[PDB]
Amino acid sequence: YRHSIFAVTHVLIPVWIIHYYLKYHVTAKPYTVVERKPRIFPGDTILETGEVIPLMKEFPDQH
Amino acid sequence: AFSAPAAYLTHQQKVLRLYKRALRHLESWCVHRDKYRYFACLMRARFDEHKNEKDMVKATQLLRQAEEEFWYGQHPQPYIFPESPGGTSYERYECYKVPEWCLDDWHPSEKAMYPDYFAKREQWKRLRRESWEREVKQLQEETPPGGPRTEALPPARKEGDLPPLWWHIVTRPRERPM
Amino acid sequence: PDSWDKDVYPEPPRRTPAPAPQTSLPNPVTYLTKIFDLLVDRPVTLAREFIEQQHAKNRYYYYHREFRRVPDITECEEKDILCMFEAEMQWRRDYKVDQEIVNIIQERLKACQQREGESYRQNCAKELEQFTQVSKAFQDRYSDLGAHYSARKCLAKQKQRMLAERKAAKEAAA
Amino acid sequence: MGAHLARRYLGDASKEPDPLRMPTFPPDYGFPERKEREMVATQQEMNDAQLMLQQRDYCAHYLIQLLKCKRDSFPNFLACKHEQHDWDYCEHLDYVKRMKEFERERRLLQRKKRREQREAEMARG
Amino acid sequence: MLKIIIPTTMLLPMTWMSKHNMIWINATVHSLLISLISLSLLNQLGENSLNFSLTFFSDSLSAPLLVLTTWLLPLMLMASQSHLSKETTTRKKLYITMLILLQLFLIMTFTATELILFYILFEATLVPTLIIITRWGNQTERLNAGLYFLFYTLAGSLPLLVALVYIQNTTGSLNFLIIHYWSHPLSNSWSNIFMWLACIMAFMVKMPLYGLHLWLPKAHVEAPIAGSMVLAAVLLKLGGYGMMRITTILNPLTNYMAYPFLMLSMWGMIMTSSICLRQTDLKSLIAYSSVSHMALVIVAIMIQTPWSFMGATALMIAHGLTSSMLFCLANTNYERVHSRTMILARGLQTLLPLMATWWLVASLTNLALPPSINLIGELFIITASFSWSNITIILMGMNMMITALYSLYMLITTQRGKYTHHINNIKPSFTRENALMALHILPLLLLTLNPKMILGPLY
Amino acid sequence: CMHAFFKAMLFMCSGSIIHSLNDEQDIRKMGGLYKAMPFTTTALIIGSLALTGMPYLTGFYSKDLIIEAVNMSYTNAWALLMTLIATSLTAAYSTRIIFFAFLGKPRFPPLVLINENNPLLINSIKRLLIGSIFAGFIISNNIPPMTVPNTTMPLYMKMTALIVT
Amino acid sequence: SFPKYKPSRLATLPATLDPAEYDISPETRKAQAERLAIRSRLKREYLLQYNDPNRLGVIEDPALIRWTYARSANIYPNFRPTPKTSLLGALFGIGPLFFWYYVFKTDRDKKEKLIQEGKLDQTFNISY
Amino acid sequence: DAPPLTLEAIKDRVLYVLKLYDKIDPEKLSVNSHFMKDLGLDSLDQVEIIMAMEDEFGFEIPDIDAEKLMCPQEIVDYIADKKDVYE
Amino acid sequence: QQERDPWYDWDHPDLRLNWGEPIHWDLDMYIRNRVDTSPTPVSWNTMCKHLFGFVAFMLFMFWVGEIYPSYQPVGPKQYPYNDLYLERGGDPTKEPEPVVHYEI
Amino acid sequence: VHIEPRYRQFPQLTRSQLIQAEFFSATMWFWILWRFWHDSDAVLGHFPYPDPSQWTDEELGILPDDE
Ligand SMILES: CCCCCCCCCCCCCCCCCC(=O)OC[C@H](COP(=O)([O-])OCC(O)COP(=O)([O-])OC[C@@H](COC(=O)CCCCCCCCCCCCCCCCC)OC(=O)CCCCCCCCCCCCCCCCC)OC(=O)CCCCCCCCCCCCCCCCC
Ligand SMILES: CCCCCCCC/C=C\CCCCCCCC(=O)O[C@H](COC(=O)CCCCCCC/C=C/CCCCCCCC)COP(=O)(O)OCCN
Ligand SMILES: CCCCCCCC/C=C\CCCCCCCC(=O)O[C@H](COC(=O)CCCCCCC/C=C/CCCCCCCC)COP(=O)(O)OCCN
Ligand SMILES: *P(=O)(O)OCC(C)(C)[C@H](O)C(=O)NCCC(=O)NCCSC(=O)CCCCCCCCCCCCC
Repeated sequence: YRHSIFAVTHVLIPVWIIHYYLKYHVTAKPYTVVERKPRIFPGDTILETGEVIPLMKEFPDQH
Repeated sequence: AFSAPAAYLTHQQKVLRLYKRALRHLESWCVHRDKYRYFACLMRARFDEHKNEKDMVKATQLLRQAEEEFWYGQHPQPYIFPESPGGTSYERYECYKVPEWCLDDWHPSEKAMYPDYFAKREQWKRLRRESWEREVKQLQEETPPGGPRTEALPPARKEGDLPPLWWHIVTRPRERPM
Repeated sequence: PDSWDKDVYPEPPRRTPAPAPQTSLPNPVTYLTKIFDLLVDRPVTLAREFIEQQHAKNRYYYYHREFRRVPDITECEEKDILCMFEAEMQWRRDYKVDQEIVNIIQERLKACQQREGESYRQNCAKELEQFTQVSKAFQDRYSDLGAHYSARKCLAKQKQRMLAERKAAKEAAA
Repeated sequence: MGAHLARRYLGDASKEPDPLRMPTFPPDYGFPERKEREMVATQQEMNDAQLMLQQRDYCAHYLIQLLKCKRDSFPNFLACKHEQHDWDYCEHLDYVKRMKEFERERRLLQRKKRREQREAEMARG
Repeated sequence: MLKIIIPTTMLLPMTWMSKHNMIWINATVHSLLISLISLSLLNQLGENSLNFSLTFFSDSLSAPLLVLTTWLLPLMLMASQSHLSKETTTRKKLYITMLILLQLFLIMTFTATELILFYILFEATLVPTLIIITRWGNQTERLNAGLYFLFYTLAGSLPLLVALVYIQNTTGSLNFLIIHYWSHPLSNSWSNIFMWLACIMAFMVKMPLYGLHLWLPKAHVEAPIAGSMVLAAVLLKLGGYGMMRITTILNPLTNYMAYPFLMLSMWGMIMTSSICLRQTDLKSLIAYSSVSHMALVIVAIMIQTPWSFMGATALMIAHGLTSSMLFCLANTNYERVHSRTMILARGLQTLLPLMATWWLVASLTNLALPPSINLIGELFIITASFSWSNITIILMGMNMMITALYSLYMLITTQRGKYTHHINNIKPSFTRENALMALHILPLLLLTLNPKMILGPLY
Repeated sequence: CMHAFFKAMLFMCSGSIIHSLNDEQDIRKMGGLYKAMPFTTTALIIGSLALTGMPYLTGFYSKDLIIEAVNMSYTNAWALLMTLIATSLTAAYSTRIIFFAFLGKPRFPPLVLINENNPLLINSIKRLLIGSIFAGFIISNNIPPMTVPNTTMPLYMKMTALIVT
Repeated sequence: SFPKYKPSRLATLPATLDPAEYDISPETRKAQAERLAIRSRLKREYLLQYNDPNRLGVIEDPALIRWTYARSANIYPNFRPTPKTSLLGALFGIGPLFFWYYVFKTDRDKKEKLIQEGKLDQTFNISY
Repeated sequence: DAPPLTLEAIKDRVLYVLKLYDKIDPEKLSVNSHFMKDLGLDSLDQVEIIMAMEDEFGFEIPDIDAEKLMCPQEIVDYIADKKDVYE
Repeated sequence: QQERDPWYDWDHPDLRLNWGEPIHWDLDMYIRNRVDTSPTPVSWNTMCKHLFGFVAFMLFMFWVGEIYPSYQPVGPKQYPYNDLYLERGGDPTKEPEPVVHYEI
Repeated sequence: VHIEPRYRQFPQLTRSQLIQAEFFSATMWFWILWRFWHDSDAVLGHFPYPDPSQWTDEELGILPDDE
């Protein structure tokens, strides 16, 4: 019970406040949260436009 | 610490202080107990060799040469007890030492939290106040006209008195106060 | 989001690859994302819906102040204090707007560096040249006016620049 | 560390190669027909994969394959042993090619020394 | 400005008409109310100043100084009522009258729109200060300290009066707005050099410049606590405000004439910090720290860039608050043991814990600890100096190291170690003293929260 | 990261020894603690092995790669030599701590107050002890490859760190 | 024999190595006795005041008063302009100022010469 | 943390050390015996005895004080006073 | 004060001073928190010589190792597209001088 | 658990601490052996080091000296 009251207060209330602050106030202005763009590899499926990034050419494989 | 120093150190006192310091530094060099016992016995052999010496000029020269040898061969990092002046635990509990005069500035509610302690403290304060005149009179009766020639203090010569200048010695803070 | 202008603050389209798992092991990141959406995102979204409902009942508007142009220090006569005052105030407002334009371009540059990541040296060449041009023009305008800058001092600086450029052009055409 | 350092410093620095100036002989000098190295990964592919600039060498395709493998099998961080070995082997081959370049430079330098000594002796005689 | 000026002139009759035991209460409460009213001046503009009338105007440089003055008056009342318990009612009212008169003169000084009215008020501040020092100081040396303070200031400021009337005859006006809009370059000539010297030397003496600073330790050590608080927090800032204002008409001659003053300021900053390292008196240590910080402000004004002026404003406000707090702490210690020697009272952390906390916070702000406004101002001055030249960083770094050294030396000496055994009258800290320290320190951290309010007009 | 793990554990074991011997910090007065204090003994041994670069503990995955990169780079010759000598001296002073604190006969005062059976101490050291064994492997295998490895090198140069240790 | 120890100002001579410690005169003993008597007299005075049950406050230390007075207020009355004092004052108060003046003047002259010649990298230098 | 000292414990430990001294006969050793007046030791023996006590109790006795402890009871009283032992 | 006796019953134990005794002019810098002049096991001149010699020898050997670097018997590392001309910020309009790496 | 102080004797130990210390020493040694059994390339290397002396002048593109 002690750690249940501790966990809701100390973890739950701050995470609620911070997620509300970030989703609706911080990220309501340009360039406040900038994410590094995800890595794209050959033979990939771009979800935004349903695109297909082609595979690489045949390797000069050894053994 | 507890004892008043004299005007000078005698030759015997110097020799004994050198003996103790040399044994401590030898122990610092000889970490193990058996090796320390062996070399400590050899060191005492040297001291006993020069123990009987009538020529005090020769004795003083021997002491001087021994001091030079010790300074050359001393341990750069001798062992120090933790509570000793060079030690790691030296003066650690000085910030926890508070005086009883600091105690008597308490608020009445604070003092009410300890009713029995402060009754005994009032008894001690009365005992201190009832003896000060006898203490100062005893001090001024026994001093030479020139003044105190040493830092030693006399005891109480009577059956109802207390040793003069005793309050702070008796009521000094405990070694582990808090 | 309609909060800001996408032309002023551009961002490239976000290409997020689709997941292509190759293991039977469950994804702890996916499980924890589901837990986060259940425990945090839903309560905060409900709270914001309540607050936004309360806001829409008390809708009111604020406006952007519009300043009309006034004659500048070049047109002001010497020691004509009123025209000088109006021109100085206008120059101060324009100085503020130019400072904010430089701030916008710098924000573009920083965001592009972070967004491109490990290939920023090549992918942020467009933003670097734009910042270079804007900063060079801003520096040439307001570079060394001092603590007590004024429209008269900036006019003297520009007249000096124009004289130097005219002299250089004459020497080149010689 | 190595014997090449001893040869260059306590010996004939003129015959030993200089790492900061190598190569000093034309790449076709002694090679009748020499083929250029092949690059599999393209500039756009490396740029998309966000390879570090020092990782965009001629082995970058195996690195891209390793990154793709590690992303897909995330919870199992021991499932890309083959891709790791392929990248490591490509790096090994690149390194031995660098070693071959160094050795070619060394023996070309000493051949030049021998040829100039022969010319000097012929001129003297 | 009349809504702030008239309530002070009404503090006067209220002080003289209140009962004998309500003087401190009335003065403190209504000083706090006037401070609250003066807080409305911080709503400044980005283009120009607040031109209230023909006589008074306010700016981003004047407004924080007025707020600091009005806030400092009630704190001085609290410290004064600490040390003036046994005085007669008439003399208590005279002391409060001197404090109120000083505040009124300072308000009109910061808001005066003419250089001549500014001169009259900024010279009028001398009389209440001199009376306070030489009458309610404790030691014998208050008389000599008052003489030094008075004659240094007047020798500095009389050529300023001559220069001001000369400039009025030459240009037709001493209004700050007109001299700003109608300013002309100052040609390199001996006459212009001596005009520049007259103005700048007046304010350099008031600052003080290193070498013209002895009056400062003399007066700040020997003044009563309210005198010390107002001398360091506000009266030193008349020099900075005047130098910032009057350098409008001194260009481009300031580019060539600033070398001796910059050299004096940088080297004397080093020298006064080093002096602080080896001071046997606590009040003298705080006074020399004040000298070092004002040397930094002089450097900022002389290099005269938009980044240096903002740092100068921030450092002036921060130093006012910090030095006033340090003087109050030292005064509490003095009221315990009746001596200013630094090594006499030790172990004050184990005798008075909360005062040890106040000492720690004041000394942490005295050295530039981020993100405090002390550091903000010092860093802006350092950056502007770096753009001026690249060895100013060497001198500035040395000064920062020595500042940290002597601040922590003062803290460790007074608070740490073991208590003096025979000092058995260290009574627990009063609520009044604790509240005084809190009222000093909380506004500083709030100013850290909102820093654009003290960065001056160049922001 | 790896040094954080094992150095924190080493300091905690040192503190346990200090506390059990009445605030004594001198290895000349420690002794017999190998059997006197089992858990702190094993924890300190594991930490000192991890510090010196035992082939598969948390210090191997960083120190060994650092030494390999230093040997295989266009570096200062004196810097390389000093680095290798420092690795040897690291092994040396770790040996000194173990030898003078845990092996041999006791040298502490006769009132034996040794007691390391507190769950708080044991659990804290246990948590920092698991990390000093396995955290290097986990972290090394989960981070992306941010540098090109030194795949090819002479065998003696490969084994330089172990030999000097 | 053993290497000798050379005392410095920052590493003084130990008492056990001082040659005068082993050459003691009968006047040395009485000097020591007189010093101990002075210390005992001072200690008795301090201890009486210290243990006084009725004393409240600070036991004023005349030695401390004299030290603080000699350190500040007694310096100028006992100052005379001598060749040594004048030279040390001129050096320590004038040499640094002109040294720094020369350094900064030369640096700024070089900077302004580069600015005028138009070959100083001033790009992105917006804040001044 | 550590158990407090007692007068009996201090006495036991000092007499234990003295009985482990070879130059002292354990049969005729008592808590009031004088090291030189009735045990026949000398100054160097007393120095070694004091050093043994220092090692036993883990603290140092300064030379000014140690030169006066000529009795096991005197040593006990000194150590109790220094350690604030009253029982 | 560090050289002063620690086992004596000073009136100010931390400062190691007695009440009424004369105070050294430079007590402010000779406190135990400040400059220490206590004797050392090794003579000050020997300390200076050893320290200066060690640091000067290390500086000289770092310079020597700089002019005699240690490296591996390999050629320069090769990078694909004109030594990654565009990746390192090269101008797309201008044409780089080609860099060609051949097999071996 | 309360551990009584000992005087001049070996301190009282606990079965729990003995078994825990033994288990963790054994865990470390098992881990070292298990990692060496599988990943022995990390210690002994994985690819052979070429000997430059064995490379022919024909494959290194070095012409005969006379030519
Ligand atoms: C209005 C309030 C004041 C404002 C002042 C502003 C400037 C005005 C200047 C002229 C002021 C008028 C003249 C006053 C003379 C007073 C003399 C006197 O006896 O004073 C004590 C007297 C009471 O004491 P007492 O019973 O006579 O006993 C005297 C014994 O000596 C008691 O025995 P003791 O031994 O205890 O007393 C000894 C004491 C006795 O000594 C005194 O009382 C002497 C006081 C100073 C002498 C007068 C100087 C006049 C010259 C101008 C400068 C004045 C500034 C200070 C003004 C102080 C005013 C009291 O002397 C000392 O302690 C020596 C101190 C030496 C240093 C300080 C003295 C010099 C200060 C001035 C120099 C600084 C000037 C700076 C420059 C700027 C100037 C503006 O005080 C008063 O009567 C108060 C006067 C004001 C009453 C209120 C009037 C207004 C009523 C309400 C109006 C509401 C308006 C409508 C509002 C809207 C809503 C309805
Ligand atoms: C959110 C803000 C709202 C706050 C409103 C505050 C309004 C005032 C409330 C606080 C006033 C405190 C006292 C309130 C009523 C008095 C209670 C009482 O009876 O006690 C009196 C309290 O007496 C006092 O201490 C005097 C203080 C009360 C008067 C001072 C407050 C007047 C302030 C006026 C404010 C208007 C200012 C607005 C203009 C701004 C000017 C710049 C008796 O005490 P003593 O006289 O000291 O006893 C000795 C007698 N033998
Ligand atoms: C590297 C640091 C240099 C610092 C700045 C450089 C200045 C030169 C160094 C100091 C020279 C003198 C400066 C002022 C010092 C005053 C000298 C002094 O204190 O003693 C005076 C002596 O001065 C005089 O009275 C006569 C004036 C001139 C004598 C001293 C200056 C001589 C300097 C020599 C010139 C340089 C020699 C060149 C050698 C080659 C250098 C490249 C009094 O003598 P005493 O009674 O014994 O008091 C001292 C107590 N121990
Ligand atoms: P008790 O009162 O019986 O003591 C007897 C004494 C010694 C006081 C005699 O009565 C006495 O005075 N005898 C004549 C004086 C005398 O003893 N002189 C010689 C004393 S010094 C001596 O010769 C011994 C020196 C040898 C040891 C030197 C120590 C240096 C080694 C230090 C090494 C530290 C690290 C290992």
